[PDB]
Order: sequence, then structure tokens, then C-alpha cells
Amino acid sequence: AFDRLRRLPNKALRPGKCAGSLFPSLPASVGDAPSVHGDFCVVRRADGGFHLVPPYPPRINRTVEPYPPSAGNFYELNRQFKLQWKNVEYQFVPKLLPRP
Amino acid sequence: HYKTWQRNTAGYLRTFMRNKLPNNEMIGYVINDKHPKSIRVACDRFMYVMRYKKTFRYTKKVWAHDEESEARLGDVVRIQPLGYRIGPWKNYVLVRVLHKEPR
Amino acid sequence: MQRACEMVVSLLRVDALSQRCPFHVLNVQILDLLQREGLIRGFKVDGTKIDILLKHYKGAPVIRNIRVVSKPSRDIWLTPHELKFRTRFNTGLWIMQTSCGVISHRDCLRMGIGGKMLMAINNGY
Amino acid sequence: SSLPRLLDSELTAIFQGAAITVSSNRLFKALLQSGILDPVVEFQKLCDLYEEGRFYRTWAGGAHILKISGVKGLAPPGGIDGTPKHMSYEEFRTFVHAVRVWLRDERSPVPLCDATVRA
Amino acid sequence: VALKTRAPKSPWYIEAEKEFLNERAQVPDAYIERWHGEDLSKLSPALRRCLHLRCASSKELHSWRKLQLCRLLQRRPFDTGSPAVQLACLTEKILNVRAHLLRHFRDQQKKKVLSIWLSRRHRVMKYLYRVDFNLYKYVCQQLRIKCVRFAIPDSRDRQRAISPIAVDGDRCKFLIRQKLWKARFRPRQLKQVDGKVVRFTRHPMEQPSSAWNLPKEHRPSLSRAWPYGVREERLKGNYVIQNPTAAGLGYCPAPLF
RNA sequence: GCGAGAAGGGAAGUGUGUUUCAAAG
RNA sequence: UUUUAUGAUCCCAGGCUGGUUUAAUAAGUCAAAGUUUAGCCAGAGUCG
RNA sequence: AGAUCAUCGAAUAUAACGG
Repeated sequence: AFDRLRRLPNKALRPGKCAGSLFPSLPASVGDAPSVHGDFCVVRRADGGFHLVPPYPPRINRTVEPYPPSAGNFYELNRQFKLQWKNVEYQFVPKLLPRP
Repeated sequence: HYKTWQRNTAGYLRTFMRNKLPNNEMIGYVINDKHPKSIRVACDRFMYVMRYKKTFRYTKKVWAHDEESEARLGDVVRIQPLGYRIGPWKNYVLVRVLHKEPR
Repeated sequence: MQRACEMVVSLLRVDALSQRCPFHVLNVQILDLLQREGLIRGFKVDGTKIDILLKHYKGAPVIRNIRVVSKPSRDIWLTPHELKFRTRFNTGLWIMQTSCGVISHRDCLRMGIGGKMLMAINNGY
Repeated sequence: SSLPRLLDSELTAIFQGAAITVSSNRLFKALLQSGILDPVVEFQKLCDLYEEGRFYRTWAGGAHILKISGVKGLAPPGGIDGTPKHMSYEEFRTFVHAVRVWLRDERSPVPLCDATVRA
Repeated sequence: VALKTRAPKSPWYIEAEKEFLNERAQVPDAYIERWHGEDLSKLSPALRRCLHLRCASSKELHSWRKLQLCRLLQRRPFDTGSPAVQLACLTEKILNVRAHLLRHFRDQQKKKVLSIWLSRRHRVMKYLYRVDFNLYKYVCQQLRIKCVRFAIPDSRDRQRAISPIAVDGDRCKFLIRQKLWKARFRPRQLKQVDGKVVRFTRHPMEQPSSAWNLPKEHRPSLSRAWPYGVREERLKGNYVIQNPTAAGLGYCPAPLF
């Protein structure tokens, strides 16, 4: 058994806890405190304000095939999200979920 | 999983206390000290059975970390958990050594 | 612990006056509690073995039934509030092994500490 | 004082000579042979700083375990491949910069990395 | 269809077997029953020849060897119950039975007795290791016995467990290990020069190298085998082996006989 | 301008869950 | 160098828990190895 | 953040790394 297609569990956007922290100043339990924002990010609005925004593609799980068989008739599969700025491009398309 | 009435019996409470230690600490003996600054601590746990009312034992081998590399093979030590992941195998930190085997 | 369970066979005899028993530290303490209740006439440590006398009344012995609860392969523990349910409406004698020595079941409930049921004397179902 | 500036072009020969991605085993030995870092730095010195710097986690070196094992690799060892992180050109540059200063500040009167201390 | 038959004996196995018997038959210049010159002076020269070791029997010859070895590890005169003396006494008894089995091969009753002594000696080492560690190492060097430490429980795998038969690896070079023949490690059939085809139940006994489970110099590296590198002690090549009597992967301990 | 999957069983076995603690973006 | 009968490699299926009263000197002080019905947690992405 | 028996389908076991 080599180079076998495995499967990983799904995971949505984890909501942050109200009782969070910015930076743990020398914590004195055996763990890491949660975050308020969590996955979400704060950006500048068009009208001079601050609002939430869906971040860059949140770990698009490519291991599991699409559920609805009729997905190609309305959506183009096998997409890529590249980041370019003038003549500079960075390699960050691989969205891997590391171990806990 | 244990039922509500199973959390008040003396058999379950006694087993819990033995397993439970400050800072979720554990007791075990080192069995492998080949890699640099690495030692594999073998910890022994306990569990309760509500059917026959008997407690058994099962070993739990885990990896630890040592700074001064004072511990050696066949030496009971103390481990402490951590809220992160360091290295491919390292998941614990040493505190002290209780017993030392001659050479 | 194994030697403790070997005392019931010797003490549970009808046509006998005195029976021997292996010497043990824990066994000596158990005999003291039984003598207080008036179940054993007396005992003497004869070196490697202990000679224990038997009490009789109108032919039949004072001890009629012995039940071993605790065994070397496992350990029975009951909370102070659970021992009362087990032991109720009975005249039996339960040996309780608490942290502060060995006492009977009646004293265990008085202190409210969690003991250990070792054996039963003059117990039914 | 007056720390020399490491030219980008010079590092290209060392990175390509030891050979896109390459393993970290061949790069550690080649760094000392070129003598760019200059006592003599031993092989264990670089290995110790690599783990202490927490580079395996930062770079996501453990992501390759799930490709072979899958679900079994998520759990800890006791609750497994252990290959080193294959640093790329970009990644290697950063590490060289980080290790170059960690040796100079080890004997400087004014620490730069960690100047503070808790009682 | 292949026929199951015994495997041929290797050329080196026969040569070593004859050498072992030669050593056991050596008769040094000494005396039996502690017949010191004090008492022997009262006897005639003619009569003294009979009392020499050359004229002694096997029982007397074997007993003399025990006395010489016992004195080497004697704590006090007239003391044989100490673990140090018992360790040497048992070693001489095992070889005495092994030599007899070579000449006599139809004595199947004594095959079971040899196993009892081999296991009994193993337990002695375990007890002596915890009570005295310095003395345990000294006795092994004098007798050239493979020292083994007991610090962790032995695993259930036979490829890495202990083997009481191969304890005296230095003195015996043909009872160290062998090959597996259970399901997949069986030998392939072959044709001899006989007009017939035969198959061997047991694999041939090869000659192992001298560096069997011995330390060696390692090279620093960082790969899968050494995620955290190589220790300084390993590079010099002086680490102490916990189980030197391990057969290793793809190997099995040698039979009893 | 604000709210809206309030009709979701397709993924996973040592996982999903439970329990003990902790959290001044 | 590492796991391995205290199950390592490996094939198919099953998602975890709570729910008040409840007779009998089994008078339960939490329904006594395992039985449920409004409920908690949790359940990837895409207009190129 | 720590700990946290596995079961059914009869069964068929040693595998992956470096000289």
C-alpha cells in the first residue's frame, strides 16, 4: 500500500471565544488561550469603517471529491488562487492541515 | 463513557485519583535513550470496569525531552504535558529524576 | 493478603477445640476485633503458627457462616453512604479496613470515612 | 561591529552546489565546507539551533505525515515518519540570516535576540 | 515431490566440534582429593602414580576443575553457596553434560535435564545483578561470559528476546543463531547428484562474523534514522549494549542440540 | 442600510463525543 | 533507525450524549455492565 | 489544554527504513 488516496475529516470556520486574549504574557496553565477574532479578520471598509471579511481561501480541502455529481455543469472545478503584486509571485497555494 | 450513577461509586473514584496528578503529571520508566536529548518514558495507567468490578493495567509509551540528559535507561522519572508540538516525536518535558540505575 | 483468606477454613469447624493458623501481621489484628464481640475464646502465637480456640454453645458453634468479600485479585470499596444500604436490618459483622487501623462496620459509619470490606461474620444473604 | 553583508548571488552557488526543493541533510555539511560562517562550528551546533528555533512548525514540516498515514497521523505518538523539513531557496535564505546573527550575539556586550530576563 | 531430509553439515561445524572435545580431554599436572605432598610422602613412588590425575577417572577429573575455579571466586574458605561460586560451578556442569551428548546420542532422557540447568543459571544472573553490579562484571571477564544487564522487561518477540543457549557465545561459536524456516523462510528445493530431488527441513549453519552485536563508529547526520542527530558517545563507539545476545532481525536462536 | 443554510446526514475510528481545568483583543 | 499479541501493516458497515414518576424491609440518597421522545456540541470549497 | 476498554463480518501476519 503506497501512494493511496486517503480522506480527512471536514472542518468549518471555528468561532472565536468571547473570553479571549491578544498575547499571553507568561501563561501559567498547561495550554494556549483562545482568540476572539479567530479565523476571521478585520479590514478597512469602503466608506471609512471596519468590518469583517472572509479571508483568503480557508484551507480548501482537495482530498474529498465533490458531493453533488452535477457540479461541472455550473462550476469550473480545479481552480487556483494565485497571489501576484507587480512582478512578484509567492508559492502559497498548497493548503495543508498540520497535525494538532 | 460513564453514566451519572457510575461517577459516584468508590471503585471509580479510587481509580480516578490514582490516574490524576498535579498538572496532569505522569510516572514512568525510560526504555529508550538512543537519540540525542530524547527519552521514551513508559507510563502505566488504570481503568475501571463496571461489569465485573475489576481494575486492570495497560502501559502507555510516550516520548519525553531532557535538557541535561541526566536520565538513563531503566530510570523512573516524572513527565509534564505541554500545550504545543515540538519535533516529530517529542511531546513531553522532564522535571526531575526519582531513581537512578548504576551506570 | 492470601494468608488472611486461609483463616476461614480453620475457624469454621464443629467437632474441634483448637485449630492452627499461619502466622501473619494482618491476621493478628483481625483476631483482636473478633474477640471483643465474643466470637473467639482466645488465641496464642505458637511461633510459625497461631493456635486459636473455638467457642461453642449448646453443641453448635458460635460461628455458622463466613463470607469472604475481598480477595487478593481485586478490591471492594464502598463509600460511607453506600455501606448503609448494603448492611441494613441485620446482625452481621463486617470487617472494615480504614486508614486509621482496622474497625468493624458499626464504627466505620460513625466516623464517615471510606473503609474496605474484608470479610463477613454471621451474615446471611 | 560592521557586520559584513551577505550577497544574494554568493548564496546561490552554495544552495545549487549542494543539490525545486532539496533535503536539509546535504545543506548542513556543505555550509561548513564553504566556510562562509567565518572556534570551529560543529555539526551538532547547527542541529541544536534548528530545533530550538521552532522551524519545523513554522514552515509546516509535519504536513507530509497526513499524506501517507492519514487519520492515524493526527494522534500523538502514544495517544510515524520523521523526515526533516526540505527547505527551499526562500526558506534557506531566512535560516542562514537567522543563524549568522545567533553566533555573533553569543559574545557581544549588548544582546540583540533576547535582552530581557525574568526573575 | 521433494523429500524432507536432514541438511548437510558445514565443513567448519565438524572441525569446531572435534576441537571442543580435545580441550575437555586435557589432563594437567595436578592432584585429586587435595592429596598434598604432606600425606603423599608416606607412600611409595610406585603407588603415587595411581593417585596422579593421569590415572584418575572422569568423575575425579571433573571435580578437580570445579575446585580450581571456585578458589578464584571464593569469599571465604569452605563456602560454595555464594552466588559468585554458584555461577562458576553451574558453568562447568553445563559443559560436562554437553561433552557427553556428543559421544552419546541415543540418551534422550538427559536432553530435558540440560534445559533445567540452562534456565537455572539464567535466574542466578538476574538476582546477582541487582544486589551487586560491580561484581557481576568482574566474574564475566574471568569466565569470558557475555555480560547482559536486566534493567527493562524482555519483549515477546523472539527476534530480539534473550537466549539462554547462546550465553557462552565466546566459548561456543556454533550455537549463536540460525535462520527461520516457519512459513516464508523455508529453503527452496534442490537436486543433488543422485538422480533424485530432496529438501532440507533446516537451513545450513553458516559461520558468523566476529563483530556480532558489537559497537561501531557512526557518522553524524540528520535524516529519518536520526531525527535529532547522533549522540557524542555513539560517534566514539563505546556505548554499552543492553542485550548483546540478540539474534537480530531475520534471525532465530540456535537449537538446544 | 440591516438580517437570512433557520428546508443540510455528503466526510471521519481512535475520530466524533463525554469528563477535569483554563481563558483582562 | 522505528512500530509490533497491552494487536504494528491492512479490507466493508455503524457519529456521541440527557430526559424528573416508577410499587417490592430488590422500601436506592443518582433506577446499578449495556434500552428512549421537543434537547447540547459538531457537519470543506467553488461565477476565472 | 490533559485523560478517556473498542465491536461484527469463521479465519488465513510480520511490514516499512540505511550498509
